Amino acid sequence: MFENITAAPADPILGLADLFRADERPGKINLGIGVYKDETGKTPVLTSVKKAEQYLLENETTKNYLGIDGIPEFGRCTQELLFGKGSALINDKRARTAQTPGGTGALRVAADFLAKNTSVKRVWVSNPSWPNHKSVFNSAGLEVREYAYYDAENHTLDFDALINSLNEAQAGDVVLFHGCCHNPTGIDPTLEQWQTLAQLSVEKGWLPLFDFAYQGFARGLEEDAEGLRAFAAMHKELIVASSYSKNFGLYNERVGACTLVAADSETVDRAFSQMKAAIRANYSNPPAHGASVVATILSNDALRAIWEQELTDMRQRIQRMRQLFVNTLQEKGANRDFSFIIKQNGMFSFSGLTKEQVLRLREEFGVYAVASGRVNVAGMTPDNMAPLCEAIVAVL
Amino acid sequence: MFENITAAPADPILGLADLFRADERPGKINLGIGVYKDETGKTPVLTSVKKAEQYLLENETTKNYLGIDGIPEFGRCTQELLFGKGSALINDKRARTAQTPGGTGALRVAADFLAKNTSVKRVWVSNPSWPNHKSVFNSAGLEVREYAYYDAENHTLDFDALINSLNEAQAGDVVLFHGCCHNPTGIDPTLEQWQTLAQLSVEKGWLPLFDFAYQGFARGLEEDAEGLRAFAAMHKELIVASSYSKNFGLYNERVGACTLVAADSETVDRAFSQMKAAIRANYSNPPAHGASVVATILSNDALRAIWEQELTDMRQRIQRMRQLFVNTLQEKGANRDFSFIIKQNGMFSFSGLTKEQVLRLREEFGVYAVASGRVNVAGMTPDNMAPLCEAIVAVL
Ligand SMILES: CCC[C@H](NCc1c(COP(=O)(O)O)cnc(C)c1O)C(=O)O
Ligand SMILES: CCC[C@H](NCc1c(COP(=O)(O)O)cnc(C)c1O)C(=O)O
Repeated sequence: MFENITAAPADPILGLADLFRADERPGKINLGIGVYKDETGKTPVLTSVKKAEQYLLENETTKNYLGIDGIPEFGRCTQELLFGKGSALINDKRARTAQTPGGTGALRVAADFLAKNTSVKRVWVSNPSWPNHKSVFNSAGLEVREYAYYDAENHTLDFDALINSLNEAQAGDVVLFHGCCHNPTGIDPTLEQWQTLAQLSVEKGWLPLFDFAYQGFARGLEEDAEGLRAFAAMHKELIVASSYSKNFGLYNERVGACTLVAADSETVDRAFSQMKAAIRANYSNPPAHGASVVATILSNDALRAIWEQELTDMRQRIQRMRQLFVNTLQEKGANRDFSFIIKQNGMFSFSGLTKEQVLRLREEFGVYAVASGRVNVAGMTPDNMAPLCEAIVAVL
Repeated sequence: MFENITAAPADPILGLADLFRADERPGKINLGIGVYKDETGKTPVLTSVKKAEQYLLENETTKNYLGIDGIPEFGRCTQELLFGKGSALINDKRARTAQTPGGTGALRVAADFLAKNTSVKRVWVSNPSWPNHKSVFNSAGLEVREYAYYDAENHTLDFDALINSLNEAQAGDVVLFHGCCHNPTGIDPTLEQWQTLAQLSVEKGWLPLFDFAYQGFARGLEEDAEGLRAFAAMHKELIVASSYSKNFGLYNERVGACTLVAADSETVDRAFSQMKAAIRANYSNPPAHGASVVATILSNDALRAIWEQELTDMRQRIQRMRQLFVNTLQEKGANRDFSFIIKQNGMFSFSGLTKEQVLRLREEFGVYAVASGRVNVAGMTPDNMAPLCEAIVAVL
């Protein structure tokens, strides 16, 4: 049965980790995958997380199954993070949340749901976007169309092209939006642009699907949800796949959520019952650990206070790093002007390097970035900033 | 988009938990879902598990991503559990293991793999079987055909009918076998019958797919793998989905594995690369916690020793319970002879009760069993044995 199976091509993002660890050389630098690193070049487990885990070790009495949708407190907490405490979506019981194996699992359950209970056939994903978006949607049978986004020349959000591209989307089509920290550009729409997109979306009859994997890394928890909230004020239906991998440093525990919003409770309940059907045919129920950590931290005033501070520390370090990056690039003799880097949000930055430059950076200098020229700014430390910038300049 | 979505029907197994918790009444008894209970009617977290978790709390330095296939030691350990330490499958590097979100996630990744890289169109599942088998396979596009298994009259394994049913399976079709503790009958093939099935399978060109969710609950770790090992000695290719939910009491942590076996390393590697492609399009990488617990316990002599004892304790309690069940049934005045219960293996027993009897048991007596008449023997305690048997007798 397997004699003709052809070897699959490696993921541009994940296949990178393989090559890196296989690569010898002490000075090799890894600016690939979106994982946060502190001043020392480590990706530690948050203190708030260590505290919640101890609480669980001593207070957990059973590992009995969690129920299709997961931990309730967990769901209640993400809806408030996404929509705000007062929010009418919460008060009118228009939203349901299912705990999932990461933001990726949230996208998949959403895709499986849409493909089998809805008349959706195509999903619109930005150009450029996280490579794994198309793979997830394609796996459920949906087709992926692309819309313009980034203006490579000015390094801006080409809104006209965005609008003009989306004008080809039909009523009933899904349009995937990045909540904040657009991967891999780092460029996000303003509140004005977000409201405009909201209006357009309501007139054209598109189903908004927000991917929120970096809430907290641009401006703040509440600020980063401004766009989504603008959409939720106008739409009767929307789906949101959120992740707690980055803002909680819970990468390998797979903590995410798939929130479904409908015109009313009665409707959302019927729709959600089908979503739970898609989950049962996939993994049954979700992994408790990482999600219990998130809920215990969010449900406790002291623990949440410590967490929120840890998060702003991460955000601010990233911001110090991209600033240092630009200066050191100019200082080291880079000919091109990379000031636009300071204008981007999140863990990355679209360096604007060519595929060949990225290849030489790796082969010749052990510096690892994604073929698209995306580099993890959060992987830069004051100690690797110099050799890194020298490698880059010797390739421009 | 969601105004026409029809409410999905509840899972016969999981929808049962809902009704039970919603049901008031103190004396309500739950013999539905396959979760182990101790003498006190609790489903505690194993001591070996509590110890491994502490070890992790103090020794874990990061939550950085785990890699598509998960923890390596984990994979090495399950292959030895499944195939034995000396095993040629291990020595010749013919097998690859991917860590998955439970045994259910293992079945799904296997189905997604088969549907997209193989020419399989139909999967053969026993009659009766775990309800969720068809749902998983159907979700990937495969079709499910059923083969005869249980002889309701004699309460035996109708081997002739099994053979005769499978004679309609074509070369290239998948045949799903339960490693041990057949859900829900509890009847398993002998070693002779397992070897016969192995021969037949090789001549007809079927792809064996073993579901192993109860290794350790019939006779023992090694004994329960006798059938699979008989198949692995003869087949060049097979897939096995195993679970650590029951034997490790890790239900809500979602710990399972999908092991792929091919004619040689080179082949298995190419096939596995596609399996990793299916995983990436689903949840990316698996949840670390439950799997790190399994690996830490299996990698440590003392911890494993304690675990193995805990497992035999569970197995033996279940065996004391089904014996008490039969006696108390006869003692309480049951007309039918339920001695066949003592002949079954695992956590369940096919009571042989009718759909109506099961319904009256619940509605009238608060006793919860599956509509098929399957009852969780591991949910019986010396304290609920009396009222339980009285309810049953008043319904025969
Ligand atoms: C594995 C890739 C990690 C990272 N992208 C992770 C990621 C996810 C889902 O991640 P998770 O399932 O871990 O919650 C969703 N959405 C975006 C836009 C992402 O960038 C990157 O390299 O950009
Ligand atoms: C949720 C149902 C639990 C139990 N069946 C769980 C179960 C599984 C997968 O379980 P897990 O994903 O938790 O590893 C696989 N295979 C069989 C034959 C099972 O009975 C029952 O009620 O029979």
